[PDB]
Amino acid sequence: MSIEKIWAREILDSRGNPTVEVDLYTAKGLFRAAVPSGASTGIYEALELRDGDKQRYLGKGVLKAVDHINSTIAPALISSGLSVVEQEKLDNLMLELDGTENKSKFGANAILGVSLAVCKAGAAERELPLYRHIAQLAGNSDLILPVPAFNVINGGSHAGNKLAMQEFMILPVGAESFRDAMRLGAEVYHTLKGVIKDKYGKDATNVGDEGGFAPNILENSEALELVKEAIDKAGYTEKIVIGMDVAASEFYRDGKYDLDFKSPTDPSRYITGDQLGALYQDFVRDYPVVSIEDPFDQDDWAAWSKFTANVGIQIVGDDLTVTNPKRIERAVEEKACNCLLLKVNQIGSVTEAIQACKLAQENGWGVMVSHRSGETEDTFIADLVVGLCTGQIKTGAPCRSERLAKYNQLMRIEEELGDEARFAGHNFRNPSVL
Amino acid sequence: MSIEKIWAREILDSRGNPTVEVDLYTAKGLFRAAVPSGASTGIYEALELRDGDKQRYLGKGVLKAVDHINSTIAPALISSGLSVVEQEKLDNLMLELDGTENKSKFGANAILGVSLAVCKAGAAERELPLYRHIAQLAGNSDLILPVPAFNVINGGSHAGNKLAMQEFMILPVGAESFRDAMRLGAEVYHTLKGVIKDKYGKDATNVGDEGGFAPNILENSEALELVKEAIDKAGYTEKIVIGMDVAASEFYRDGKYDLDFKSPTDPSRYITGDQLGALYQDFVRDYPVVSIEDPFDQDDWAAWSKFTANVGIQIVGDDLTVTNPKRIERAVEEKACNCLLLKVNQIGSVTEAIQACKLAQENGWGVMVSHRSGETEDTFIADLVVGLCTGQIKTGAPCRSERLAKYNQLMRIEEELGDEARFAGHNFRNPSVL
Ligand SMILES: [Cl-]
Ligand SMILES: [Cl-]
Ligand SMILES: [Mg+2]
Ligand SMILES: [Mg+2]
Repeated sequence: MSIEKIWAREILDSRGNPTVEVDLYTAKGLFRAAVPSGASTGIYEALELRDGDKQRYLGKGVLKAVDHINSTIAPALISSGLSVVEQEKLDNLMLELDGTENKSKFGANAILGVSLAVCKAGAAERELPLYRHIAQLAGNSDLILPVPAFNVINGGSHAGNKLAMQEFMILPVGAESFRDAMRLGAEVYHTLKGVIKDKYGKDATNVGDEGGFAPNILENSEALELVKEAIDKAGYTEKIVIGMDVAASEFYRDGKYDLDFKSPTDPSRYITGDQLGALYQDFVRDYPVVSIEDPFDQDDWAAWSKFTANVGIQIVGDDLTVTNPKRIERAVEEKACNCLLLKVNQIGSVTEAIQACKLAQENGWGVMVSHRSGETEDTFIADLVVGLCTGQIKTGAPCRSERLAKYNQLMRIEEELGDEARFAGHNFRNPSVL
Repeated sequence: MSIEKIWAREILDSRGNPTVEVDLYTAKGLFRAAVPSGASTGIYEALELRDGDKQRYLGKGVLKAVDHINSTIAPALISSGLSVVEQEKLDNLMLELDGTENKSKFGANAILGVSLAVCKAGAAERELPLYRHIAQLAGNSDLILPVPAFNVINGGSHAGNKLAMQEFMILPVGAESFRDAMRLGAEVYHTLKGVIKDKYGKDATNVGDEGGFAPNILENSEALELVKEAIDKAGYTEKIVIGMDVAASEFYRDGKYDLDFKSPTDPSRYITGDQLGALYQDFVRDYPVVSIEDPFDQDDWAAWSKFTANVGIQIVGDDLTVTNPKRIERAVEEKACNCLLLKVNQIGSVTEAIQACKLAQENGWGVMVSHRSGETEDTFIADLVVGLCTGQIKTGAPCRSERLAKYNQLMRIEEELGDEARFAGHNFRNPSVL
């Protein structure tokens, strides 16, 4: 039925920075959701609203976004009399009320927070589990549990090591179930900790923002060997496969790519995108690498299209698609990649995230639901990846509970589905065949 | 009313290790609670039950504890027809079915999981928030919000550095509210990150299990100077004081203490308890140290009593008391300390945890509700510290959401209390005066 009350507030995300949380009240009770960390800048992605008061949290407060929800958005959604099940009606109503392209008036963080609470409220109004309600919102009926991608080795701008490539992930594609995929990822993560401890010292086992280790490693080959070693030490050689998030936009320097970018700028090491693909092909031929994210710059479309047709593995767009539908339309016709990274807070609403996913799915693309580096204890994307039938989610290492809360919820979803549960397994790119 | 169903399962904690989760159903719905990591061996404390299957999670599985809940504990509590408000009855009934003193048959994790879920369900049966139901179980009426103690610098066993003492904490005693205390902690925490990255390098900024930093330093005095420097640069010298957990059992050897342990062994550097107390005295005099946990070994009673009687600061028992009433009785008699650390899973029952807290407060002790090194997304202890009117809690750095979940939940309790909300402030040791 109607929305009776909406109250928002400030909370701290997994890094100690402010973010938006929204309580939405209907007749059925309280429905709470929180928003992961995004960017208040950028041409394409929707922008979170930050206060900018440097005395307070060094300008990262979200008091203005919280106020936009409580004072302006709440009375508008209450007056509409719309049922909480009408997800697209409510999301479009807040889109026009904001009236901007990138949601810059209220902030993508303010709009998403209400949109997520609406969906949870509409799921209980439907007497459905959240993942089921999302599936009906997306026109799906056969549900699937995704293959998790655990960030276990970090580099690039994320860590103090000279390692240029951002994320080295593990995919338990050979697991019996999702709960079994957790045991595989967790045991390999614990094995990797001992490998790093013995090889690099006891001080090298502390973790980054999403729970992965950051040993002072120069070259990515040793990162892949390190992961490869831990998989084999744990005894899961053919059950677990490696995925990569290069984030090559971070070290695109002077037209070339600098995988020694923590150094004083020096022309001596930078190589061309063509030569970068040769290292990738050597990565793919030497290592079980099935997925590479941001292999080139967000505007170096020539190398992107040239790499996708040349290769057969999954190439996922993060910085070049920014969950932006019109940018995705370009990458389709340009065949720059074959997989979409779905950061719901980069687009700002549940409706637009569903349509962005279905847009990629109708074009034979894969989709990978993604966390943010700044997360909360919210577990919405766990139900999201099940209802969207995406088949693949990355939401951190099996360490730090802003990551495990999603993984734990996916295990609860599998247990609830029971015999109707399907694990994507080796079909994480196209789970619609199971 | 009667319990309809109790279903237990295995989830991953913040380190990636399995732990117990319990779903309890009544006519008012589902009530969920997860257990933090405890200990499986120990002479005094309640013991968690581990599977021991070295092939599965390296023996860390809790399938046996889960089976004890689903097969044995659940049928008996439902058969009793006891109302879920009867916390003491249901906890007692589980204590006798287990039949052992340290909860070693069913496991302290199995018994606590049910006990927590019973408490959340009892609060809804009373149509009260959880913290207010805990207050009525403890015989309290006027609630208090605690001063947070944020772990910020780490040494001891769980750190790769040379630093002997375990934790260095910050306490925003001068804050205006709990929410302001979260702002002060986060701003100092982020400030110290900058001071560490500038002095020790960008690779020294990663975090341990509790969310704090662990730079490679040997002198405990340097750690205190680091924290003091971060407090001053944030501009909060007036408002933030320092607490310590030395965890002296870790470097207690034959009859001395080795502050250069986790190093090549040399008994010549060993220092006596008097020498260690003199080092503490210089800390209190040179730094705003207001609290010291485990200053001496778990059985060095003479050092405890002598140091407590010759000092004015708070002296916290952790390994000394292990949340055990008989150990607390001896600690009160010999005046070994003046503050109890309350780890709920170290005692294994809500009813007994309330007893252990009311025993300490009756003797003029302070109480500090505590997290564990392995936490979950559960937030029970946030409502617990408020309901027990304890005035102080340590549940991590303002980093990693297994820590922020309690801190955010305390912020929610503060705004729900409205004008009735009181911040312990400078009376965190004796909040009853407010
Ligand atoms: Cl990110
Ligand atoms: Cl602990
Ligand atoms: Mg990325
Ligand atoms: Mg301790």
